[PDB]
Amino acid sequence: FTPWTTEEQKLLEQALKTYPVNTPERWKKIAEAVPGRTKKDCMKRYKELVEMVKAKKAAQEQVLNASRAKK
Repeated sequence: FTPWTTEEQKLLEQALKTYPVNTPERWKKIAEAVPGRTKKDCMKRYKELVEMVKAKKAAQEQVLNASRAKK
């Protein structure tokens, strides 16, 4: 078993946007899109992605707030 490799990860990246969370059969279709990786890994990974991009954008917005108005 390897880490999140460039191919298995990109198959996830596209499958997340091809099949939304609104689809109850999302990860079943992502099983066909992403072989050799389990759906629990695909869920955990996807969940990390959202938390990280939230933290970045929020921090960038605090830097924006600081440069927009002085304290």
